[PDB]
Amino acid sequence: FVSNSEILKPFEKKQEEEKKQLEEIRGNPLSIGTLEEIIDDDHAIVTSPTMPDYYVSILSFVDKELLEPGCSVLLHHKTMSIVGVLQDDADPMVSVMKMDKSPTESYSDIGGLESQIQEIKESVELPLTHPELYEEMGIKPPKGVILYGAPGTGKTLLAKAVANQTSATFLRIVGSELIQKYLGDGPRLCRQIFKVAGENAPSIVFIDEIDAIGTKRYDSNSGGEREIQRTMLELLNQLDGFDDRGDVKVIMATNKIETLDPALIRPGRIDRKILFENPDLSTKKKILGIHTSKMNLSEDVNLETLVTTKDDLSGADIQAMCTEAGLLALRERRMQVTAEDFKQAKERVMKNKVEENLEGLY
Amino acid sequence: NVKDLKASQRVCLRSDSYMLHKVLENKADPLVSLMMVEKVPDSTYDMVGGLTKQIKEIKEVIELPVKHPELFESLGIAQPKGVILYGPPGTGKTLLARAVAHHTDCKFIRVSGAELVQKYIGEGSRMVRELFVMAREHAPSIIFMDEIDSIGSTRVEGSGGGDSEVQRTMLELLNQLDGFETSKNIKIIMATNRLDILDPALLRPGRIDRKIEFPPPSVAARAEILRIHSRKMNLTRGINLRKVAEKMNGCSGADVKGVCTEAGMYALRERRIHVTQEDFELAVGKVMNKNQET
Amino acid sequence: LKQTENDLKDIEARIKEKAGVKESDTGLAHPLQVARCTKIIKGEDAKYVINLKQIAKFVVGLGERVSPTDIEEGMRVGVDRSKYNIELPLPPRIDPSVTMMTVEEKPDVTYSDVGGCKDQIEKLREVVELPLLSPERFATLGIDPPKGILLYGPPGTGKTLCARAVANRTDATFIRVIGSELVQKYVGEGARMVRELFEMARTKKACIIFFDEIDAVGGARFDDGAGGDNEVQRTMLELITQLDGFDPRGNIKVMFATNRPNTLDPALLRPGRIDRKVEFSLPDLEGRANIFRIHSKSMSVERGIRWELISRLCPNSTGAELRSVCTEAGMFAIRARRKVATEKDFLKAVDKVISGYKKFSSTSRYMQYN
Amino acid sequence: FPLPSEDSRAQILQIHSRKMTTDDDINWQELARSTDEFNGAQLKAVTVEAGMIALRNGQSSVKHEDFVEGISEVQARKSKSVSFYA
Amino acid sequence: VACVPLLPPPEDVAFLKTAYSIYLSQNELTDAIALAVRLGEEDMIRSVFDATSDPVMHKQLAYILAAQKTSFEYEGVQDIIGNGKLSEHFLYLAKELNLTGPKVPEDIYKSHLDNSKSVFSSAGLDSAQQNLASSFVNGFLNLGYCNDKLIVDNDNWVYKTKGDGMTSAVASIGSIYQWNLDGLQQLDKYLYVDEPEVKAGALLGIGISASGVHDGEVEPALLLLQDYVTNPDTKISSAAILGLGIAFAGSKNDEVLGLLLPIAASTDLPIETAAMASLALAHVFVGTCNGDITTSIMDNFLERTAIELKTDWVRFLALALGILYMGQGEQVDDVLETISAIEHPMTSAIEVLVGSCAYTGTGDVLLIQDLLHRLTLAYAVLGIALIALGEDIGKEMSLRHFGHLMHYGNEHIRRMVPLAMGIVSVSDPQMKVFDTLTRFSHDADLEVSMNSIFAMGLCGAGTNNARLAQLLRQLASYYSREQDALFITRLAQGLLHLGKGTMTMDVFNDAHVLNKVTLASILTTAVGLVSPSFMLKHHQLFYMLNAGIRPKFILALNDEGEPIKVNVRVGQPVLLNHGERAELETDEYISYTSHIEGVVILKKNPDYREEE
Repeated sequence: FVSNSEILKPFEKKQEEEKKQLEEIRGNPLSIGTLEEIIDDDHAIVTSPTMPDYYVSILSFVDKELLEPGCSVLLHHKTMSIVGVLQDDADPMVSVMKMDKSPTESYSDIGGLESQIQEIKESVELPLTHPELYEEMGIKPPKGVILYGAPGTGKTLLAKAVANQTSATFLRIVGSELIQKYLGDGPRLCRQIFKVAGENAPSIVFIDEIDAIGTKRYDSNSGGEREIQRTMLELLNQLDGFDDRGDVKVIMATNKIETLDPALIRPGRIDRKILFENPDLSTKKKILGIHTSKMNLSEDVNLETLVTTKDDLSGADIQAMCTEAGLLALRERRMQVTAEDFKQAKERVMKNKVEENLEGLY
Repeated sequence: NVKDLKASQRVCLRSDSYMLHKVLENKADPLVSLMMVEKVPDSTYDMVGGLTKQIKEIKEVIELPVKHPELFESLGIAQPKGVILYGPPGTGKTLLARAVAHHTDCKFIRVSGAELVQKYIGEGSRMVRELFVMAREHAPSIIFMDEIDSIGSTRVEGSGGGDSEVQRTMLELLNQLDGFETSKNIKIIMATNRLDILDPALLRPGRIDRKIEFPPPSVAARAEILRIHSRKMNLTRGINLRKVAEKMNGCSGADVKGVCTEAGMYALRERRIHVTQEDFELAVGKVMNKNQET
Repeated sequence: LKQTENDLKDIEARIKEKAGVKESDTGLAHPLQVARCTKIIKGEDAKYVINLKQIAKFVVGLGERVSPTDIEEGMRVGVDRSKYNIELPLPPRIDPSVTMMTVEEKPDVTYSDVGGCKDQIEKLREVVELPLLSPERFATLGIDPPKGILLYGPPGTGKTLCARAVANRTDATFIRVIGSELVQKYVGEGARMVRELFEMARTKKACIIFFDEIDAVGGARFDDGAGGDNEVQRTMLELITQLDGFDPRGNIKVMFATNRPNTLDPALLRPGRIDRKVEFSLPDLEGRANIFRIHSKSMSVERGIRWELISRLCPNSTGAELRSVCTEAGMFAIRARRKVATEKDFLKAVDKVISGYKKFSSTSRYMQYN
Repeated sequence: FPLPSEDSRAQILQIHSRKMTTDDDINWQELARSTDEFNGAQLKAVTVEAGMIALRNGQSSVKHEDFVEGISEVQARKSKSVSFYA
Repeated sequence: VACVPLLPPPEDVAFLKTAYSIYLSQNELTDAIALAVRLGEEDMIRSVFDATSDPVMHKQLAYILAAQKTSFEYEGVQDIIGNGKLSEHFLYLAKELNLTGPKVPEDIYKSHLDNSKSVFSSAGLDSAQQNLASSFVNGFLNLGYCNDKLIVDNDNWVYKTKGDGMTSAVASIGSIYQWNLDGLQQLDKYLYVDEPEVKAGALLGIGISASGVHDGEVEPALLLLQDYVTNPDTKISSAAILGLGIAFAGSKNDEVLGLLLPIAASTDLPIETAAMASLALAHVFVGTCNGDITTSIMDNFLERTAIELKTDWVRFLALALGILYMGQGEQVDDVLETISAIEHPMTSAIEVLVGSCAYTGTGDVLLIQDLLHRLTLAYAVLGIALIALGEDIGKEMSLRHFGHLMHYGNEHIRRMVPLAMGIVSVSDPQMKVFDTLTRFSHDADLEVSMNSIFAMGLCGAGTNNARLAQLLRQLASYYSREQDALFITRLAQGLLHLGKGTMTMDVFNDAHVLNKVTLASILTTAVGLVSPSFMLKHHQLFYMLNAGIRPKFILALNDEGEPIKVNVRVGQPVLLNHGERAELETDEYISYTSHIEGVVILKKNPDYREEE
């Protein structure tokens, strides 16, 4: 390199000498402690399973931003004074958190639902890559979205396709394990998720099927079980009490959020309503027709034959009718499925999960 | 040097200076705490019978998406998901599900359901992604949900507590390996006894394909274990597996192993090396007395 | 390479920093959990050596004289365990131990609902801002400003928005502590550990703390609990202890948050830990006309719009519910692609949001008294 | 603690009024009759909030009406409403 | 077009010579606007527009052309539309001249501001500590509308402040009348009466409106420069040099050079603090070829008499040599061997800046490596990192060369670091730029950290807001450091909200050529922005940034009176309608010869025609 002659000459002379001064303050235990609090007089607090007792004073190489209250640091060999700092990476010791991956997703199988597909894209995907329109208008966009209905029918599969359309960091947090019989574990782990991840702007947290939290009835705090009502009280702090700049986004898709809803949603932090809709003749063709793009079957059978008369078969119902009819034809080692497997797969799906209330006329 | 140092290796360190001298040994043999992962278990072909209709169903469940998953993308469909198997009590279903990993050229991972539930700071919440790392290390493996399964008569497998949280965890697991990873080499097989607390959110067309029912015990089903366990157990040639089974009742998979165990205790009184049909009738009524209780 | 050359003057100054360490070089090498030193070599009675740990627990009855000449040995001597006071030699005492504290700076929140808060905010100003202006009127008249105050109503419709907006104009220390995480497990984690924050409030002045999530703290009991809520109830009683014997009201303020006023212990709601209550309900029509103005100050609107007919479509509501009308109105300019905010966008939004979108899921009959 | 009567609430208010500067127009038996089932914790808030009414009026000392205005302060839900009275 | 200086070093500009020669068939005038420019030969420019057979395209040939600025506005190139407006051979539209020379556009830009409305300002108030800062942003918020009617109500504008803060006054409120032709009536009312020091800085606010219209002046500005010189206290005349200096943006004029020549010939530094006119001459000749200014500069060297002992005016000639020769390349070769012939104790610390200005936007390895041994010298720095302002690739290999501006045992080297990444991103914000702000004024010497908050407003040119919202209200608590440090904070807020927040200097151009006037005024301020830096100079070095400020345009017009809805991918709206602002995004439908950003004439099928 060019500067290795001129500029490096009054450089390496002091670069090697300071390393010897490091060996004086380092040695090679490099004890890893924990810094509880920063003192303006440059003094620290040692932490270790051996119960250390030290007055150690904060040395150089660290600054006020690098030193953190309760993250590990490097210590001196004899005096045990603070020297360096530990670098955090990989998986933290907090609750389950995904890091990153790039999924392959688009709008294909959920085609025909575009009436409600372009609605969620306006409040989620658009206010991400184009951080504008809020300077001229001045209205804050909503935070998350709330979806209630039958998941996996293309309503929740819609959220799976939006996750890839963001082209950014996506987070998925489990909302089940909070219901543990222990009291007080709910509000703890939830706060540490959004606090540590606040550095990365994109989050878009998704949660599925919470049937527990939300017991209120006539009063705000009842004499019911404490494993439930207090766990929800943490979500009020995230959506109301302490609000971010629009980084964290919470999404919850459950069966019926009715009783659950107005303890959380608030008027205007999160505005979304999406319910499972019975597809019409046009929507059923786009759902079933696109699934057959890569599928091969008998050219003498029309895909719209069973579309005319059918009872509430969504994309989830078709996913099995394609697999059930596929495994029967694969037994003979053929890529095409006959017509008998089409009606045979529809019956067992309609006779199991699909049941009406036997309410006629009205 | 630093290039030859592998992660997690036993080395030597000085006393006062703590300086690294030389590499002594390698990574320890025992892994984690309790490892129930077993490849090619003691059950290979015939251990628990009744596999006539069971092999035919499980063949299109595990083998196809694991061995050659490209057959599904060529046909145009996607991979299936976990299957639920239920049957009558007195079976050994837990031991029966362990033989699924034999013909499929994979491993078998067993996960404790009740031990997954944890108080204080939840460990099971992290144990989901901890076992996901173990599932990531070994692709040819089958993760099983235990302690929620049926080894016999079972009433309540889930409730408002942590018991039903094990089945609700599968909601985020099926979305992790598909809606996130978009690659799944591992099928998680469930188990149960009766149908009571299963919600419509857990049972979906393509999350759970079919719930397999096991055949009830009968005259031919009482000789199930008698045609297998009799190999390692000493008997005589006057032992008719079908005729002696006609004198028994309510014993197919699990209890026949217990009746054959009680037959060994009766031979200890006579102190002989054989067990005849006379010692079988003593174990027919004694085992049924414990089942009729409660 | 700033840090590379910064250590050049720092290592040379490290010896100067070591010069202060040269006072006591024994035992190798201000917030503290418990006071701990090594042997306290420095130190009626003359020298004073006390340490509390797993080895060599010390106690001394006398004190208040100069043995050490200020700091000695492990540098940590002072308040821990309570019961223990080294004062006379420049103490590092009453200092926060290892704990979890949420401390932020400048919680900036603008005005939200001024409709019914005209004289209602003035009651909040009489809490904090009042003793910070003319304290002489307190001694002459014989009256004291309110300390404890209660917030009840729907979950953040412009009630909570007003709580965080007034705190920004106080220009003091802001600390947020909630009640949900407060439970934990160990006895004292939710009381004694928080008592250290209450004890520090009397030490460090100009501190303001808003108590949050009192539904997870207080509440009324009939069978006296099903278990596990005793420490939850003891924390309620621990808050009384700090207000029991003695406490100044100048530098310490108390504010709660909940959805209903009387759901607490009827003994807890008794006065003296709450001087005044914040009554938050649906204000009148013309009072909220300024809310439509606040959201339109930074919003481009077509000249000639009439807000009189827009307010008629909207019944009694709150501040946040009015922003939802403008929020969807901003979305009318997204899809339909409107240049500015027109009158037809606002007239339709009320029927689109309140009538159309809102429907069910709102707080109506859930507050009476209890 | 029993429910303080007329003469009982008077002696309690005399304790918190020692540091209060009044106009000597107050009748102790007059204010206690308007109060019912108000313990000393609620009686203390009357003397504290009495001077706050005179704060906006700029009065140098509280008067007999200011103590009645202490009841007008919102504690027991004494505030106003609509309909039958306006 | 944009790939000319990519793989090879920019040894020859020959790639910019013949380009439009391919377009001789259909006459593509879009990317052919800037070809022969930056050389100084304008004969090939007029031959490009001689192929036009289309009378309709001349409406589209106005906005895209006049955006060329420096190398356009020269006499006869800006009037090329007005030369044939009477007798039309190619049917050049007469209204196109008014679209080129910005006489009309002040009316159409004012009508377009009613879409997003605005926030007005008034009442400079009081507190001289904050009063100089109060009127700084007060004038920049009102650009595009006249709020000055309320300013006239004020009697004494400061009356508290002494020094140069009392001198420059109108410059704060003069930005309201910028480009405004009708605003000159109320602007001239600040001449008479007022205050003696306020009258001194009256010309500095007048020259703001004359930038770019210098060829379309209805009144000569040469007499206005001399009127303030004849006044008593000749130091006022030196403060009035920068008054017309903001108006130096425009064509090449020898009348303003002939008047300022004898002013620099008086050469009394210590007495009246004057003869600084040579510093403002850098903005006179830009993009053209002339050597006249260099002649008067050479004779001021050898003197070094007792009157010349001032160490400031000697340093003012270093920046003037680099701005005049920037982007030329023809007469720069003669200068490299000119000044180097005569040797002085301080010589190579100046002339080396001219050698780096021959090519702007692309780094030269030969020039960078040669200046490393010479510096290891005050103005020899900027001729290294400022070579390429348009190339971020050269910064990755120069990361160790940027280290030459930071870590050393000398604290004076850390003073010049803020201008490394600040001059490149001054037009448009970037990612890793704002991350440079950590700790500045907490060091020992106060003169080391200056441009810190200065670069916050410079790099803040952009949309209504920026990434400084974290430190926006944090800088207000630093008033206890230095008295002038509080006004430094306002310098950032003024450039963020400049021109109602929507008007900033940017790199957007239809010819893909950076603005020379914008880079000239920014380079005009190099070492220090204020007086207390080193010796006493002036506080008037701020307002010079108003020379190259012009509102940008994104609109689709088939006719000047018939607009049409546009579509732009920006949004939360998505594909927003006409009358708003966007950033570097195209449209949907197909126009005739271009389909680019800016003003473009559209066309539709008469069978099926979409009408708004």
